[PDB]
Amino acid sequence: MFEARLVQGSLLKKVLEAIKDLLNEASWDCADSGIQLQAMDNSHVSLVSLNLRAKGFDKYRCDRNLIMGMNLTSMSKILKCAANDDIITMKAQDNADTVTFMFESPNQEKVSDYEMKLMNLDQEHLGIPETDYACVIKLPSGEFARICRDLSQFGESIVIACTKEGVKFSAAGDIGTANIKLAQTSSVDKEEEAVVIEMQEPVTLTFACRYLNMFTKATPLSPQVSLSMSPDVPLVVEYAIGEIGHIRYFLAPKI
Repeated sequence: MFEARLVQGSLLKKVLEAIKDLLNEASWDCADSGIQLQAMDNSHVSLVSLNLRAKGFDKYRCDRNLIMGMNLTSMSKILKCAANDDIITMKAQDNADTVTFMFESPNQEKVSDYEMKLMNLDQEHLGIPETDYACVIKLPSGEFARICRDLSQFGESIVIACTKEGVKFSAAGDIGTANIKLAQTSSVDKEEEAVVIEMQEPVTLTFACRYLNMFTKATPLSPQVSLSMSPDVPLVVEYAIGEIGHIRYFLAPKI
């Protein structure tokens, strides 16, 4: 069968939040190193890619191989029934028509068990045409978040411009023009505090806003986030899921 058992249930839930509003139905691929999730959002613009590795679960086990076709909203109700010390455990038979999550408690003895129904899908693994991007920004995830939320009240679009020393976010509305600017981190300190740019040649791109705002759902997962940018190639917002893997959001520029 399949029995992936994470010590810190919270994690999975967080991940649900990071997707939930983007994708309304996903197939979790299970194999010997772990689960992997590939989907193109409701409106087919952004792309989610999720990895979760065997070594990170307290107990991993995929004998055979599973495309689990879980609907995400339903799954979100279920996780939402967990607590934050709750031991999740997805479980499934080989061609299981159902996946079971089963929550235990560390300092209690209630034992939840929710079985949800699995769906069939086609799975369109468009690759991540791997490039070495022109500019890698690392920055505080909650900073990036505060930024994205703020600048949405002006434009529908965000201009992200990096140079060797700083990154700049900019928005123009029928209301006002707005410019937020981060300089780079003197003395490479705590990542909650650290802006660090590896800068080959300057990049300046426009992105849509609702999408940044949804990618920033993933903010709790890591206190850091990392925008990799090159011209004409999509943009990668990458949150580390903290030692178990990570989630990448892919978005195309405009203009």
